[PDB]
Amino acid sequence: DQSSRYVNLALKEEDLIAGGEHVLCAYIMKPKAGYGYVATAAHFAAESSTGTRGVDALVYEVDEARELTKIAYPVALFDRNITDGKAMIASFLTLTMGNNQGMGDVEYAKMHDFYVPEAYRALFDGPSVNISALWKVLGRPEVDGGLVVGTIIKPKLGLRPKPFAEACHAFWLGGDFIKNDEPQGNQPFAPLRDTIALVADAMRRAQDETGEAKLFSANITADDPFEIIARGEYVLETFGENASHVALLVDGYVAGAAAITTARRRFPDNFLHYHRAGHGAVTSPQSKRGYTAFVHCKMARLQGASGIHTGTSSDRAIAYMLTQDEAQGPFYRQSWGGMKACTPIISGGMNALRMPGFFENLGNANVILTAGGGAFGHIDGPVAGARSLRQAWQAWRDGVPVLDYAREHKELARAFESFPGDADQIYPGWRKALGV
Amino acid sequence: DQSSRYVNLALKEEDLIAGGEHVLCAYIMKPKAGYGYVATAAHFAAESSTGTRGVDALVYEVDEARELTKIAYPVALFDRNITDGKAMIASFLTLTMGNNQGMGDVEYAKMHDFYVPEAYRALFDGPSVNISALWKVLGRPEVDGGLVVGTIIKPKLGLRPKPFAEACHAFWLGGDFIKNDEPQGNQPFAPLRDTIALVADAMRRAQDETGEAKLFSANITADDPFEIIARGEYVLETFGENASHVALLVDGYVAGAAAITTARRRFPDNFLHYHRAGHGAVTSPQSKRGYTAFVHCKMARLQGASGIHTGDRAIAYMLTQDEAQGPFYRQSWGGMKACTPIISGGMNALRMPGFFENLGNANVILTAGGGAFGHIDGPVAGARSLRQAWQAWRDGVPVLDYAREHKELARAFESFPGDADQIYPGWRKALGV
Repeated sequence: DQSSRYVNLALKEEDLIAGGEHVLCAYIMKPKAGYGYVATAAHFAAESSTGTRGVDALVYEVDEARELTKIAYPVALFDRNITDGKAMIASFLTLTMGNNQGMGDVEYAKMHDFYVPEAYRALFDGPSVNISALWKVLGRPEVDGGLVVGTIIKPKLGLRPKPFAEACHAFWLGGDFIKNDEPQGNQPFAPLRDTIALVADAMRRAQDETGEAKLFSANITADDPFEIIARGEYVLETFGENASHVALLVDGYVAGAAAITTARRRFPDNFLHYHRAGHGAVTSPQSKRGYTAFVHCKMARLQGASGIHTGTSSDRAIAYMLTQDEAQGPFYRQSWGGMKACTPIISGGMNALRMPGFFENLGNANVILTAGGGAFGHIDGPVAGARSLRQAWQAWRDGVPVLDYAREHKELARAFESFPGDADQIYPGWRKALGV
Repeated sequence: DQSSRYVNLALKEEDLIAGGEHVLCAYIMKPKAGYGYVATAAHFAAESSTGTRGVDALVYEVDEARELTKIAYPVALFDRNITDGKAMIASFLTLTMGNNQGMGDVEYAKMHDFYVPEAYRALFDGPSVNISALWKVLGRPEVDGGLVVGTIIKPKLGLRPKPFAEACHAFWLGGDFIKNDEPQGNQPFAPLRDTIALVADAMRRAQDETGEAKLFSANITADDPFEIIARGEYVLETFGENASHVALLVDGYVAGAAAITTARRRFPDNFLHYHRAGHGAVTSPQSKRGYTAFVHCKMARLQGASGIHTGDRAIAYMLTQDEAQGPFYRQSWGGMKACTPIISGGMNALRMPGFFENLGNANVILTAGGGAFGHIDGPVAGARSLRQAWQAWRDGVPVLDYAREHKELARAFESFPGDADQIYPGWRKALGV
């Protein structure tokens, strides 16, 4: 209702930016069969702002062909806490992704990128701690501390307390970090209270036997915030001297933003592990509505997640936007004005042999790896498998040729052979160089 | 995964229900090119469980032509609170709907219905209060109290505190209930503390002038539960003697399950208005992923929403009856309180009766736009005509008969002639003008 009121196509995006009084959002939107693009874009602006410039959201650019709509949102539109003045993602979502996901003259609309000015950005919580908290526990440097080797305990559900704690103890003989699988909590056959006490003990045992610090990411997701807090408090107290070796895992997608903020504000000294479960329905690229993975992860940083699962366009782009002070998104360049980084958590698996190639492309190895147990395949076993990943990181870090590092490191050496086919392709003459 | 382990097509749904130890879910699932249907469903149950009532989720019925997969989840799989032993929707979502959806051999999966046995249903919060709390305030019978007439203040945002409170006052001369628009909260040009104080006073005035009780639904949505609580406490406090007349609006979609549970458990005596802003991203019927609006609303009753925007008579029945039929499962609610449907749109006085006739009752909250705003005499007249059309239907009096004695209603025909033409042919001569 105001394809003149809600549309100002002569505005310079640079102007908007420089101004610092508007949140900008870029969408991939298509108007229903028949309706005008600009009119519909007008309709989406109005509908996402004022019912019926200044407090009005404006369409500043459109690309009919590209199904591209960019809208400026005055920062005065966003809600903030009566308690402390701070911003809230709930509001950001309502305004730029709310009832506008339900219109009638619009076929689909998906947010691809957003820009938040200094004034607004500064009102967000941001990460309290990141991987540097973990580096510290590991006895690593707080700047470029490198790779954290982890896993997920499997089966997903089924293990009793003792069996679960023994599987933890066993991976900790080779690796650094273990996280509960999504669903693990207080099932009647594996009570959280019992399980956690046993996991804490398994942590002590692997620490004494290994001479190395170990880490656990404990699922505290619940519907009730007070339930989240009681889980967190039970976990930290139980872990005792090992309380700083504990990360708090919250599935922020299924429990939502309030679950995330509960852990963030109540346990700001522990890494807040933001797990993404079933955010598939929206972020998935076959989906034309909602927002992208990029957008999701960028939001996570402002929310205060310490790390978030990001996966093995470009995730590299996600990684940069999450960790750098100045990053380029698909549409907007963003400054973070000193907000702490949010650590990428990568999953899947690459043997020790491919690992190096990943770090090269990324440019750092400052990530948490939560690898399928397959990436831990090795003729000598999974302890050796996890060790080889660490050895591959160490070679890469030191700038030492891998073939040479292997000669003095059994598990990396032995790994070459575990995947002789991979070596061939990658390092021809390894055998030569090894004896084998 | 294991096509022989997680598959038990000899299991009878009837036995499953009677046993009372399995959550059942029905999905519209398509496997990617080249994978066998049973195989894929088996992998889907596996990745959703341990990746009968062992601990493994079992596929008990398949229909590849209809893309139908039904899985039985032992109740032992579901997380429950260490604090009080109650169930959590967060666990229901993760298990039957989390990860398990960004798969490989599976192209799309949408949950269409679920069955909760008694033992598990009993561990959910459920609604604390529903429309019967509003009826009590309005001086209506607590059983079939009928229609609650409201609106949304517009514009969506922009109005200063005083202007906002007066717009409220104005509508309250004709209608019963007003809700904040989803995004209205503590914007710098209309601070929540100032706005709410003015609205509470507009409520006192409207009430003194009309001799009728008025209701307000205030947005308490936030990321921080402690901010949610603070908003709620400030609102109840400020409404003073009118605290019972406030509904707490929470967008459980943008803020999630924990925002809803915060309000449910901290203010169990006030109507929890569950706004779905944004759900349309998943539940819409273009998305072949997530779950339907039916499922969304069904969960909302278990979580404890007092009312939910429903925008069918099937969702309406599932939300309000003690026993309802869903697309695949018949559910008993065991005395768990009804969750009231909140209807919106352009329902004018003329369409009201047909709608009541279909639904079979008028026990809803209508947040009316242009059913009210669209009346020739303005919104107050619009509001009154909606109330008149309900009274006529309630009483068993024909609306033309009623419209003859009630000017608002009569003037509603002139306001919506297409509707009149098409619903009450002969209306013109009848109202004679």
